[PDB]
Amino acid sequence: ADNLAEFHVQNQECDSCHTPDGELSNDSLTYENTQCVSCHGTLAEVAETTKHEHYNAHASHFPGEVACTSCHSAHEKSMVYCDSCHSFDFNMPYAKKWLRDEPTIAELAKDKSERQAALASAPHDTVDVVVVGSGGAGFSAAISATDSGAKVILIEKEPVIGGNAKLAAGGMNAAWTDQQKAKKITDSPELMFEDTMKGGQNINDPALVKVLSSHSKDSVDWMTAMGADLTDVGMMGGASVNRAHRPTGGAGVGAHVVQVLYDNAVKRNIDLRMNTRGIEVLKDDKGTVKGILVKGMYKGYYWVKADAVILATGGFAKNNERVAKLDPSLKGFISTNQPGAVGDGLDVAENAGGALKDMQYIQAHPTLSVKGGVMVTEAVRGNGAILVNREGKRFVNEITTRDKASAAILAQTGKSAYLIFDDSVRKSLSKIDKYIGLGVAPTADSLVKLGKMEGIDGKALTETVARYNSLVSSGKDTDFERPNLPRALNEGNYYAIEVTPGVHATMGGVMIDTKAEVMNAKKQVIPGLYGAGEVTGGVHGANRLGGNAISDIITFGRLAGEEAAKYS
Ligand SMILES: Cc1cc2nc3c(=O)[nH]c(=O)nc-3n(C[C@H](O)[C@H](O)[C@@H](O)COP(=O)(O)OP(=O)(O)OC[C@H]3O[C@@H](n4cnc5c(N)ncnc54)[C@H](O)[C@@H]3O)c2cc1C
Ligand code: HEM
Ligand code: HEM
Ligand code: HEM
Ligand code: HEM
Ligand SMILES: O=C(O)/C=C/C(=O)O
Ligand code: NA
Repeated sequence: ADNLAEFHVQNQECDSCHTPDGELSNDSLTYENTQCVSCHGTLAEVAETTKHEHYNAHASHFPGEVACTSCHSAHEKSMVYCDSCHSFDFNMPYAKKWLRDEPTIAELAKDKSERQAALASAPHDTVDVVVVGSGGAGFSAAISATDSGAKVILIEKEPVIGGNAKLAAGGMNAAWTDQQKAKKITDSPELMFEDTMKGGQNINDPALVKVLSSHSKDSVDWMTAMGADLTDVGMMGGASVNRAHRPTGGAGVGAHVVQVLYDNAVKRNIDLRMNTRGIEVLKDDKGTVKGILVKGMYKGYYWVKADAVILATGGFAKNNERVAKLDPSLKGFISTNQPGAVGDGLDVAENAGGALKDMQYIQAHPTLSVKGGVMVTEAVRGNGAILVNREGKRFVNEITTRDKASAAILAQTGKSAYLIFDDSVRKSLSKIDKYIGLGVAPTADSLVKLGKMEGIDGKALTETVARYNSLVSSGKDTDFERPNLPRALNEGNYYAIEVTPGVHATMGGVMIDTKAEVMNAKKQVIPGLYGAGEVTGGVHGANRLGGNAISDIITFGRLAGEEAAKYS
């Protein structure tokens, strides 16, 4: 057969997958995926039949309920979603090579005829607020507006939920929490504010950083009340004390937080629509929001009538063409992001009158795996690992800010470096076992053997770790001034991960005030329009601190939903 439907119709009727009249149920293909499951079982049941030692197409780190049609189309060949970041040996029936080529908002102006027909029709739905984006900020806004009495519709352009938020690892920053007190840590919102402004080179808007520090504990409390585990508290770069909260044992914070938000949305019966892209914010004759035009992949264009729209579409770090026009030093670099993080949300905000700010400030994460092409958490360094070059020496304070750490690594021989750690560091952070499972953390029982395996001077490496452990014992790094030295690298076996910088976060975006309202270039509010999360600018200034984006998306998403519900 040439496609999956052709295979099935040799022995089945059309109504085995379709509704009685044949129309597609909705853009999430709810009815159709329910029929796949009726014969094959749930995704976890299918996964029992497709196990590999270290990977499985049907049992991954993605949260929520991943629809079968995310990867299996019926009437045409289709792509494996995991191929956008990995290259596992798969043999999916009727597959084609991964390729993402989404039309821009400007190119969609070519659908003049279909769009005018949709806008001439009745609105498909009439609600109070529409939220665009199913990342951490969007789910937070949808839940808080619903809890404040508003009727919401939440839309997502991709086939799966979570955006970049589901990939987060290192933690969520907050001060002075009950969780910090239980681990004997002393902190304050004032200290988090001061670290944040200094880390951003004082470019941040101080009123928005005051919202970030002062609401941080309340956001950790709100997530914990909904069922999240934020009890493990570690250190990230540029922080005075440990404040990055994540699950017990050092597991990833992102997939966990997104799964909690999704379960809480399902409990409240929130209308969530996949494969549905927001295209154009609609405004009335007085300049206030009246609704939004959307494009469903399977059902086409339609509009929703509403008093408020909350844009929560994330950043644009996957789009290297746009990144290079703003910061040419990052042209041609690989990215840590999901395939849809290209900035179309910024285009929608500008078309509605919103102004942008700080667009030139873009962050490279210092440690992407050279072998796997995926981000390696900064929590590996925070829990104790060091960085060495090909000559086997340390060369930088490993917990400095990301701008300085990326530059340092690029200055070394081969433009890459190695994370080095032992079993004491491995057992303190369970996320490290995920890098061992991916095959990007080679190990040996001596540093001479490990240096030979990877191309690092072995004698120098051995001497480097001995000296570092001596610095840890005395309490002061006289070589690179690293201010926190948590563990000596001397238990069990040794591990190396080859790393280099990659494009990771865009600190600029739509201009918002402290109530999350979007403003134009004259600094006037656009009534009914809100923004929250990485789509906004002014919170992180010239360099974001690790742990501060998960904090931002919960705080500003929650505030935007409450403000939009009150606006009504
Ligand atoms: C690998 C990785 C690890 C990270 N680790 C951490 C961590 O440990 N700590 C931390 O502080 N931050 C971390 N970050 C940053 C953090 O995950 C991001 O800032 C993300 O949390 C921002 O969330 P968001 O809700 O604004 O956007 P996202 O989570 O990116 O979600 C936005 C959603 O909007 C959808 N969308 C876009 N345009 C449209 C449209 N027109 N119509 C409909 N839907 C649309 C996108 O497809 C996406 O699903 C990490 C980022 C990455 C990529
Ligand atoms: C979009 C919906 C569905 C998806 C994604 C899906 C998935 C698949 C795939 C990937 C195959 C393997 C094809 C090949 O070997 O070339 C398959 C085969 C098969 N499917 Fe489906 N399926 C769907 C709907 C259904 C339904 C509704 C039924 C039953 C009424 C069904 C019953 C079967 C059977 C009997 C086989 C042959 C192998 C076996 O006996 O398990 N499928 N399906
Ligand atoms: C001869 C039998 C069938 C007929 C006549 C038929 C008809 C159609 C049509 C006309 C569409 C597009 C509708 C639109 O654009 O609005 C469609 C899409 C679709 N059909 Fe079928 N269908 C048949 C069998 C099946 C089978 C056996 C399956 C599943 C195994 C299936 C699953 C789907 C799905 C998931 C879609 C959405 C797009 C895609 O994945 O290709 N159909 N079908
Ligand atoms: C419940 C939802 C789904 C069903 C019922 C389904 C069905 C199937 C079936 C019947 C097979 C063939 C297994 C065999 O050889 O015995 C298969 C293979 C495969 N499917 Fe799915 N699928 C689902 C969701 C997905 C999703 C979401 C993805 C991608 C993330 C995916 C990607 C693949 C791949 C890559 C293979 C080949 C696996 C390998 O080579 O190890 N499927 N699927
Ligand atoms: C359904 C699709 C996918 C599958 C089956 C898959 C599979 C895996 C596997 C087997 C690992 C090693 C650790 C583990 O066993 O969980 C891993 C790690 C990782 N994957 Fe994926 N992956 C998928 C999609 C993606 C995509 C699209 C991205 C990036 C946007 C991504 C980003 C990462 C990262 C950053 C890691 C490092 C470890 C961690 O952060 O937990 N994955 N993945
Ligand atoms: O886990 C990391 O390294 C990412 C943290 C962040 O981008 O804030
Ligand atoms: Na931003």
